[PDB]
Formats: sequence, C-alpha cells, structure tokens
Amino acid sequence: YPDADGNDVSIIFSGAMSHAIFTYAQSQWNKNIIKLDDYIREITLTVPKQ
Amino acid sequence: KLVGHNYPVYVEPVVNIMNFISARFVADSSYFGYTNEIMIMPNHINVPVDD
Amino acid sequence: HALIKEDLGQWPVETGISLVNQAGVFAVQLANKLGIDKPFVLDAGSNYFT
Amino acid sequence: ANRATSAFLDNPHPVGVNYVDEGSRQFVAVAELLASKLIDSSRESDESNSDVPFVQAYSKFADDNPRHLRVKTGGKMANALTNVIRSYYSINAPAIVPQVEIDRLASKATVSGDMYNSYAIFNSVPIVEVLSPARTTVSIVGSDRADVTMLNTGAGAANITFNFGQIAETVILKGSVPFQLARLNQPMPAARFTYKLRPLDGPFIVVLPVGNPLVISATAATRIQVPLAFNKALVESGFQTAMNDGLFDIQNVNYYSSFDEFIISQYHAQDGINRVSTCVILGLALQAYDQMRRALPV
Amino acid sequence: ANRATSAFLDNPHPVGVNYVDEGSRQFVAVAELLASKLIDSSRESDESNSDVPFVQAYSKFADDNPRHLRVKTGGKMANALTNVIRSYYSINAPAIVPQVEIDRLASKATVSGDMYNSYAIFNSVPIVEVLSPARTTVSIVGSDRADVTMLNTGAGAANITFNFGQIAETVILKGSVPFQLARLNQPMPAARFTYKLRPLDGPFIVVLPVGNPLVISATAATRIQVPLAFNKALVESGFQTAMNDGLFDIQNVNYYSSFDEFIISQYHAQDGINRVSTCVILGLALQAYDQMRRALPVR
Amino acid sequence: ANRATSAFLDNPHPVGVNYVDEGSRQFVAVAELLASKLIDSSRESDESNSDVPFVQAYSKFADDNPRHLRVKTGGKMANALTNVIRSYYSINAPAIVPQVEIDRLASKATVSGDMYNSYAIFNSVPIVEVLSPARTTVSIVGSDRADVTMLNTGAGAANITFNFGQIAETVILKGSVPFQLARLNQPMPAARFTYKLRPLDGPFIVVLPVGNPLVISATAATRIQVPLAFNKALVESGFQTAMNDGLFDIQNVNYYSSFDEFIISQYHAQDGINRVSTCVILGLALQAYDQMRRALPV
Amino acid sequence: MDVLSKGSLKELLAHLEKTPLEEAISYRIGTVPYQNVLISRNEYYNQLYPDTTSLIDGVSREGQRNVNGLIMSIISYVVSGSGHYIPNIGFMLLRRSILDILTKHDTGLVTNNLNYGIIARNLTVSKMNCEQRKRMLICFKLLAYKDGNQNDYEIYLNQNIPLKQIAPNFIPGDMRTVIHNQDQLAIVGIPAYRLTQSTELSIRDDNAKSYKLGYVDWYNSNSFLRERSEFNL
Repeated sequence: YPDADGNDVSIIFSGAMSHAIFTYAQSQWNKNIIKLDDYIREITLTVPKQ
Repeated sequence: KLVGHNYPVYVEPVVNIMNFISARFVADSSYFGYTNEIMIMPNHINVPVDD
Repeated sequence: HALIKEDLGQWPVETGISLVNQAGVFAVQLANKLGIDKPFVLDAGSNYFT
Repeated sequence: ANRATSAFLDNPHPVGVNYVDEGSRQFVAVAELLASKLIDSSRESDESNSDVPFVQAYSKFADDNPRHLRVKTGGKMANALTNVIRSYYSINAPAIVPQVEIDRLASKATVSGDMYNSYAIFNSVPIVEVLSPARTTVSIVGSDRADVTMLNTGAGAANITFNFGQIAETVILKGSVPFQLARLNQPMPAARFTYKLRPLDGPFIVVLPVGNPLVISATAATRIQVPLAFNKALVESGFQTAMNDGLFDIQNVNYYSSFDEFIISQYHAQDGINRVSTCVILGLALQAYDQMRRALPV
Repeated sequence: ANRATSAFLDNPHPVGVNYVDEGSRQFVAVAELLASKLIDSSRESDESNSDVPFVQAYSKFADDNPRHLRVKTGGKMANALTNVIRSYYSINAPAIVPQVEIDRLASKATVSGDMYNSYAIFNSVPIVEVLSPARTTVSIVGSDRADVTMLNTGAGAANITFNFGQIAETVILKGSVPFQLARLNQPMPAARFTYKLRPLDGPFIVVLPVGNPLVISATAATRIQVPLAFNKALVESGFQTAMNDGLFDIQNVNYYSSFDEFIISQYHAQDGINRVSTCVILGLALQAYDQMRRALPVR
Repeated sequence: ANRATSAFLDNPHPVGVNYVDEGSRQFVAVAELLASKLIDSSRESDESNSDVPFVQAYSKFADDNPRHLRVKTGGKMANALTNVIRSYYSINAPAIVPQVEIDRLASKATVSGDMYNSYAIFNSVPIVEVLSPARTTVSIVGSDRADVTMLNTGAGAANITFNFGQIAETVILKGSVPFQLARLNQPMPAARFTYKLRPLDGPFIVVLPVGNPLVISATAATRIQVPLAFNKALVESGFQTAMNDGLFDIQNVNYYSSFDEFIISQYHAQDGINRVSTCVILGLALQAYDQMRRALPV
Repeated sequence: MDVLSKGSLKELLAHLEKTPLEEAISYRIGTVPYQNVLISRNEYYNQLYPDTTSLIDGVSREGQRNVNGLIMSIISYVVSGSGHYIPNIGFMLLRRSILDILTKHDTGLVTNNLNYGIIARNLTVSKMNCEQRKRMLICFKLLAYKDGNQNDYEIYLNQNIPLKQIAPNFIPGDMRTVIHNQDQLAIVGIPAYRLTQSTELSIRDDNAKSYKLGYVDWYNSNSFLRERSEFNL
C-alpha cells in the first residue's frame, strides 16, 4: 500500500531479528541519500565565491 | 592507535549496522543458537516444560 | 501441531575468546548474507499479484 | 535545658524487607539498564525520523511490539517496577509481585547486581540535638543548609552544645560573626568565621555572647556505598515523580523533601546499616522509574 | 488582618504571543540540535589540533565558511535565535524576524517540534497568600525553600491560613518545633514535624501557640510537559547567560533568579496554561543559546 | 555604625603557583579524558558481560593490567593527580611530582590544555560589606542565596548601604515586603519587590522603615572562563571527595562548603585575577578525581 | 519574494492581476508599529542596538479595520513583501485580485477620502529607497485615476519635489505607456556574487537582505512545491 508520499509499504510475515536488522540498515543508508538541490548547496559552500 | 581511536561524528553507516548486529548477538542469544544456562536432571524428576 | 521458526543460521561461540570479537566477526558475515553491507535501496513494489 | 533537633531526623519509619535478595537486586539493575536504553532510543528516534531503535527498545522492555491503537504502558516490567518501589518504602506495604515474575524479568539482561561498587556523597546536615540553657532561644531551619539562630538574653555568656552524630564525615560551620567553638571539656580558641569538624570528634560547645544574635550555617557530606550506575540527578527526579504518582502513600510513614534526606534519616536510626542497603536498592529502582516514565508518558 | 505573599509570584509580566506556530517550534528544535553538534565539534577540534571538525559544524550552523578576518558569532542563525528569545520573554519586545528566515532555518535538519513528549519537575514553592491575625508577624523568605517565620504576641493562640496555588502537586512542610496543621473545618491533629499536602484540597490552617517562634520550611514539586531534548542544567545556564548579556532588559518586565521561578510564576497567573507553553519553547531556545555561546566565546 | 560581611569572603589563603604551565595543564586534561573512559568502561562491561573493556581502560590509565590480588588504585597517574590537587589548594603544600613524570603522563592522549575556551556561571553572592547606622541590627547568612535580616529599633527610618563588589555581573534582590533601593545620589523609587542590579554601578542605599524586620534575598551570577570539558556537577562532587579524603588538610588554610564559594572568595581577594586561573585548573583536576575515585574506591 | 522579484512595470502589473488580495493580508497577529525598541546585533556590537519598528518592515504587524488599513496592507506587500493582520475582511473581497481593488469599481470599496500625504507618512516614506518609492507611487496613480483624482495626484507630487523626480512615467488606462516604460523596480534579484551571509544593523536592511539571500533557493524549488499542491484541486 502507498504511504503519504509515493513510497510503497510492504506488509509481510517475517522474523523479528531479520526485520530489525534490515530496517535499521535501511535507515542508516537513507540518512545519506539527499536531494540534488541540497547537494548543490553543500558544494557551493566549499568552492570559491565566484 | 587502534585502542585509542575515537569514533568520527560522521561515521560510515556500515559501522552503525555492525554495532547493531553485534549488540543483538549479545542481547538476544537464543536467536543465534547459544544460551547462558543449562539444567541437567535425571529422567524420573518431573518438571513443568513449555507445552 | 504447527510452528513458525526463524532460521538465521548457527553461529557457535567459544567461552574463552572474547564475545565482542566473535560478535563483530559474525556481524560482517551476517550483513553480507542479508545484503545490507553496501549502500542500497529496497525495490519491492513490483513483488505483488492482483 | 531546652533541646532542639532537625525535623527530618525525627522518627524514620521502617523500610521494606522484601525484594532485597540477590535475585531481586539483579531485577532492579536489569530494569535500570533497559530503561536507560529506552530513553536513549526515544531521543535517537526523534532526530533520525526512524522508529526502529525505539521499537527494538520497547520490545525488550515490554516483551510486546508497539501498536498504534494501544497504549505504551511498558508491559510486565513497568508494572513490576511500580509495585517493588511501593514495598521498599514501608514494611506495611504488601509484596504483590511473585518471585517467579522477578526471576523471569531478571533473565532479560545480564548485569551484576552488586550495590557496593562505588559511592555517592549526600549533603544533608544531621543535627541530632542542640542543647541550650535557660534564657536562650535556639531555632534550626533547613536540611541541605542547616541554619541555627541563637539569641542570649541572660546576664552572662552561655554555652550551646552541638551534636552532629557519628555518621557524617565532615561538617563545615560558618557564622554571621566570628565565634568560638571547641570540643567538650577542651580549651576555647580565638573567634573565627569558619570551622571544619569531624562529627565523630565529639559534641561541640559554642560560646554565645550576650546581646546580638548569632547564626551558624552548617553543611555536611556523607559517603554511602552505591552501584556504579547510581546517578543522583536521576534518583532525585524519580523520587519526586514517585511521590506525586502516590505510590509512597501508606499509613504511618514519614515524608521527606528529597532522597538525600530520606537516606540520611534511615542511616541515623537504629540498625541504620541494614536500612541503608534497602534504600540504595530503592534509589536505583527510582532511577529506572524516572527514565521509563519520561520515555513513555502515561 | 495581614497578608503575605511570595516575592516571585507578584505581577508576572505577559509573555510573547509570536513564534509559537508549528514552523517556529521546528526552528527552535533545529537550533538546539545544531548547537549540540557545534559544541561537540569544538571538543574534537581542540583534541586533534585541526579546524576540520569545527568548520564542518559551523558551516552547517551558520551557512557560511569561517574567515580569519571576520568574527565568528554564529551567523544569521544566531541573529534569529537571540531576537526570538527576547520576543518570548515579553510582549513589549518586538517581532523582527521574518517568516521566510524562520522557514529557511527550520529546513536545515529534520526534527519534530513536539514540546509535550516528556515531563520535567520544578521545585519552586508557591505561597499565594498567608493570612494572620492582628497580633502576629509572618515573614516569607525564599523560593526554592520557603521559610515562613511566625511569632505570636497575643494572649490567645492564633489561627494562620496558608494558601498554596492549585497548580502545585505536592507540598511538604517541616517545622523547627512540632505544630498542628489541618484543612479548613477539619479537626486539629496532634503536633508533628512533617506534613504532606495537596494544595488542591483547600486552604490550610496552622495553630500558633504563644511563645517561641515557629519556622516552617516548604518544598514543592510540579510536573510540566517538556520536549525530550529538555535539559534543566543547560536551560538554567542559558537563562543566566541571557540575563548577563542584556537580552531580557525590556521595559516593564519582571526579573527572576532562575527559570524555575519564571515558569512557576507565569503558571500561577491568569491564562497560565497558555503562558506555560511559550515558556517551555523559551526554555529550549535558551538551551540552544547556552551551547552556542560556549562553543563560540567572546571575552 | 556596624559592619557586616559575608563569612566565606574572609581571608582567602594563597593558592599554589606550581603545575600551571602548558605541560601540566595537558596532564590534567589527559587525566580528565582518561577518567571519563574509566567510568564509561563499566557500562560497556555490563553489555558484553566481560571485563575486557575495563581492563583496556585501566591499562591506559594506570600503565599496568589490573590484578585480582590487590585493590585497584590507578597507578602513577592516580598518585600524580592526588599530589597536584594538594599543591593547587595551598602554597605551603609541597610540589613533589617531578616534571618528567608530568611530561610522560601528558603524552598518553592528545589534548590542548587551554582553559579559556568556554565560560561557566558561578552562583555565590558576594556581599563585601553592609554598612548600617546605630540602633539597627543586620545579619548576613548564606552563600548561594544570601538572606539579609534587618531590624531598626530607632525613632525614624534608617539607610543601609550595600556593597556587592566589582566582580559579579548580575545581582537580583527580592524582599519579604516591598522596599526602596537606589544608587548613591539618586532619587528613591516606589516600594518594589524585585530589584536587578549591577555591582559596578556602585553602593546601594536601602530604606529600612521602623517596625517589622525586612529580609532581602540575594542571588548572583558571575562568568569565569573555563575549559570546554568543565562540568560543574562533577567538579562539585570532586570538591567534597577531596575534602573528605584529607587532600586539603594543610596548616593555615581556609575551608569552604563548595567550589562555588572557593572560586569566588579567591576572585574577590587582592590581586584575585591571578588565583582564578589556578582555581579553574584545580576544578578540572577535581573533575578527574571524582570520576577516577568512583570507579576505583580505596 | 515573487512580488519583490519583478523589475519592470509590466511584470509588476501582470503579477498583481493574478494575485488575490489574500496574499497581501497576513494571518499572524504581529506587533504594534511605531515602537522604539532595542534589538540584538551581536555581529557588530555587544550592546543592544536602538531601532524603531515600522509597517514597511518584512514582518507582519497589526493593522486597522478601516479602508486605510487595507490600502496600507497592499502597499506594504508590494514594497516589503508582507502584509498586515486585518481580520474578517470578507470572502468575496479576498478573492478579488490586487489590481481589481486598486483599479476597478466592481469591488465595492470606496477610496475617495484617502489622503496620500497621510498614507505616505504612515508608511515611513522618508525611510524608503528609490525602488520602494516608485512602487508606492504606482499604487497611488492607480488609485487616483480610478477615483477621478488625477489633479490631486499631480498637486501632491508638486509639494513633494523629491518624489516628483522618480515618478513613474505611465498613465493608467493607456496601454502604450505600459509597453514603452523603462523603469527598474526589482528590490530582490539574483544576487551579485559579492553578497555574503552577514547580518545588517537595521531591521529593514536585515529583512531585505534575508529576501535577497533566499531568492536563489526559492527560484529553483518553488515550481515543484507549488505544483505538488496545485494539481487535483
């Protein structure tokens, strides 16, 4: 089923530890996935002013 | 240097994932096939068990 | 009788050796088995039947 | 010979005699460790925008996964901790929780139940008695900082006897004006503002001049053996939450403003050594109560 | 009849009514989160003798790269935070931070601006009024621990009324000598040292015998809903720092020794429930202020 | 005319002048850093149910592996830390620790011994003098919260002069009843409960009406530059531990209730800016002493 | 941010045609203007910085319920970027375009009694820059020509000589004047790279600086976020 955003949520039968380890891994990688516009803003701070 | 190394603020996600699995390995031992206590008893002693 | 079991494999441990060292080594293998060692995003929205 | 004493040292009620064995001590230590992770997971979940750390922490604490339409009570551990705190305060409180439930909960985590690893300094001032003669008025106010006001209306200078007990390690006396203090049957020194005394040195005599009031400010430090995880800031917060929640409300028990006053009063009572051991276990239990209640507001 | 009241409960000045929406609450939470990173990065920079950890954190906080010629004060984020703090304290302080800047600074980090996740305990004892007969003198001193000194010179014993505010949960009374206290129209119990009271039950009456004075020491505990990031130690430090820097120097405002006195006094005024929500947001803002100033020092 | 002063501001003893260079400052910083890991190692030991995290932390701190035979003392670092604490308190205490030993211990961890990175707020209230006319009684009591009780038995109102020094930044005055206060050569305002003052402004005159006594409660805030690692909660606990452990028992020294009183008293002495830097380093040393001794009681 | 970006008279008039009166009115309660206040500028001074609040600041302020308040709210939006708090104006009036209010009689608003000198003083015309003043004079000319007060607008310009030099060269109701106009009215534009992330002393200068610095980010991201809510309306 869809969430508030466009992501798709899968509700399945699975083990508790496999669920905890997999979902925690998803959160850690998802923290470093950012929009291109935010990426461009980060670079502009590093590069010279012109 | 290995002993005294401090975790950087922006640590790689793989380090966080491994620390999560390592913590679960010690906290939840039954999932991985080891325990901290066993009981050896003769057969004629009757004890309540998980039915 | 029926039962549901979660099988994550068997990982023997040694009493003399430090558990943290063994847990960390087992953590690398477990991450590789689940496919979460490298940056990834889940693509499972197509795994459905109507 | 009038006698004045500190209010909080008067009639300490007996403490509970249950849940003090080695198995029960492990339960309190385990609850503190699991509650500390619960409060840390909640903080991480808010910033990280992912609820996985909290779900894992709640599953360990409550043995049941969080649900959206159900209240986050805390499970059997939360209920057990609440009732054990009731038993610790008074000997008249019932011991509802069975030993089987305590042992099952204590097996969730492995932690030493040792309560003598470290120490904590407590700042209550144990003025057991202040003996004053006729025509002199003495008033004692305060527990953290004891304020003794003496006024002499007699013809000549009077002697006031101070008894600080034998439990406290050091007591520092400060006066609004320089004053003379010496031990019993000992020569008086010259007047000075500040005195550092050992309470076991004996009862002390203070020379009180005629005409002007003299206020002596007392500060004390006592060392009590506590587990290494003992945090005084969290214990005090748990104590006041426990009182407000009403689980200290039993018949014929004394009430105190802080855990500092509660533990010093029990120490100075008869068989105070045995009472203090139960109080330390209560303090660690209150520490877990504060962390769990803040994470899950019920 | 004589009336005595606590000094800090007298005339609480109105608090600000701006920057209390959902977006503004997110800005305060982001500032607290980013200030915590700044104070941690300065520790790492000092240990490693490198400016790399501090430059990364300062750029995130201030959206600008540190320069040797200029002065490091926190940038536009610092300017907004200090000016919003003044707005919370008084309604006389203006609102000069545009909504565009508030929205921009709230997008730096993703947090939930919920100020009711947790609770905190405040120890200020409210004594709204103490009523005494003609021939009795009553003096109230202190806020964290209130010492009430009472002396009776009349022929007969005097009844003295103690009124604690309906807000406080628990009040504990200890006397220098045993005394009798009971609720209104209730039998007088035997004299004892300690009483535990719930102020909601009603006004209390204390019987004063003729002779030596009686001093009553009062302590109180009140629970106020706060965000999980709330830290009383950091909030108290920020409150004194703001006072010393002159942030609270506004016309027709009252001054308090601690944040505990401020929040309790505003709670006991009319529309206190509305006022407490703003004070809590000010508490988080002061927590962000304290961590920012300690990271970036000015002699 | 009578003069009343704060008890804790009287006769500050000279502090030590040794172990205040760059090399010794990094030694105190290393001890604080390594003692923090000693406490944190205990929590890590509980999680893994192993003593190897504590062994690693103790070995770095003490240059030797812990033994079950003997009590853990901390080794050469503990001996050096105890002795420098004694030297900081008094000039009469010997400087017995060699520079070479301080040199070696400071190289264990990488730190900068800079004690001016941050600031801390100290709450002691300095009342240098209260000048009162005849037939009036003035009593000053307290350090964190100073209560000044004033009674005049004369025919008319009396003027009381308050001198709060020049070091403190903000002083807040709260009265039991509304009173009048103004600076020298200024008009007197309407009676008001709360006054905010800056001690640099000058002496302050309070009208004392004839009748019931007037009590003024004073709170002060002073900012002193301290290292980033400063933690007032840990410094205060270390001060009480050192006093109980007999690290301050030297001849011709003054004793204080808290580190708050100690640092302000030396600040207000003549040429007091010299003492502030030394007292700050002592505070960081006491912070390390509190953590080291709580992990390894003796 | 959109209104301040327009740099030509024909762009500004086009924007006012599509913008409802709701965007020129704030729902934030704000503060009373014309108040002497002390603000914190720690980048420059340790002490508090004296300043006075005004309607043409970038922050919403309390407004009056009269017609004068609504016209002042419209002009403040054009020159400063934010309106004022005037509650319960009416659903029908708030749906009308800003240009409809200024230049059309079907709205139901009467503006004949307006004094242009009083409105300028209330908006602190002495503190307005050349671009802001030209925008204000455009709104006055549109209101004057709607009411038949063309002579009053000219006489008002004669009294204020400095305002006469920068008066816009367009006659309402004539399309040729708008086409050939060469005025520059851009308060906010793509910044010159020399601009830095630094604070300014005055309230007006800092708020204007905030709009300038955030224009680049707004330009790139406004279209998608607007469309994400506009579709399926």
